Amino acid sequence: MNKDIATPIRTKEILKKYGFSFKKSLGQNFLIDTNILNRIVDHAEVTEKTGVIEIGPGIGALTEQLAKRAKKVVAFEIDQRLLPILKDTLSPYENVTVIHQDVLKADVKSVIEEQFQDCDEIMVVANLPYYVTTPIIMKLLEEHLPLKGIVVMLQKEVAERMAADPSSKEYGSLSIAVQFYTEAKTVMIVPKTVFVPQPNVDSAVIRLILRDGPAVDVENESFFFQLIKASFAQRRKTLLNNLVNNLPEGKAQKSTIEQVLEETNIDGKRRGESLSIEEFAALSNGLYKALF
Ligand SMILES: C[S@@+](CC[C@H](N)C(=O)[O-])C[C@H]1O[C@@H](n2cnc3c(N)ncnc32)[C@H](O)[C@@H]1O
Repeated sequence: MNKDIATPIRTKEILKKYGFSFKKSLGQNFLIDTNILNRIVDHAEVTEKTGVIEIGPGIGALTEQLAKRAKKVVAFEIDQRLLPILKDTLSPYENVTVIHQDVLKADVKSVIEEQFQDCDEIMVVANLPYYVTTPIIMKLLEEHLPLKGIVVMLQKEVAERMAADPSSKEYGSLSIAVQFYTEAKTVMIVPKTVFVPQPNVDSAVIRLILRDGPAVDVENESFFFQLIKASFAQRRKTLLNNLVNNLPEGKAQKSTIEQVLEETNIDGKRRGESLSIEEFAALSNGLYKALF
């Protein structure tokens, strides 16, 4: 409780024992609020059922809280300087494995196979480094990993885009990408005062529950995502305009794109940002057949 890593004094004591200096280049902002940490663990429903992938353990503030509930925790940490610290701070916990490696170069599926054979369910729970929040989430989702869900702390503005409702000004290609694979919900907003050092931007905790199969039925995922990106490329322009200018087929096959919009009952004159994920799926299947 009060003796845990994540108290302001305890955190400082550790950092001082090792003379640790933060690297803003690695998004190092450590949690020093045990109620926040416990809250995150609650939102991830971590029990003895659960094997947990943690990204960016730091000096172990969240790791410790996860370790008390989970069957097993594996934590990827990029900073070699933290490794001896974690060995010390997490010495009371025998269910923790730290792997020294940038999560973006890891083969997470192999790690899951090797480490979590005895777990009923796998969660990702993490206070993410803000400089690569979106790459990390995209990697985890793109690779169809056998996860129940992902609960992470990240920039507020990023959570808001991930979880965006279609009426939200934050609705975008990122909303669609996340919501294709998951049900997304921003569950907490956290002040800057619960970290050391305090971050420059606001923070939030988002909860992503992996869907049993994709949200919509599309012929071709690759094509679907490129279409999404082309459609949102300029906020104020028509969907047609965006497609002509952003699909490489756009300026070669414009008439075919106009025919498909007509055939799928989607007014080109609407903005791309008006389209729901279902309309995007319909448009994508129609275009994929025509385009190819
Ligand atoms: C925001 S801090 C959070 C630390 C700790 N989880 C906490 O809440 O106190 C981010 C952590 O991610 C680590 N990190 C940064 N980039 C990384 C990457 N690509 N892969 C794995 N860890 C990374 C940092 O070294 C740092 O420990």
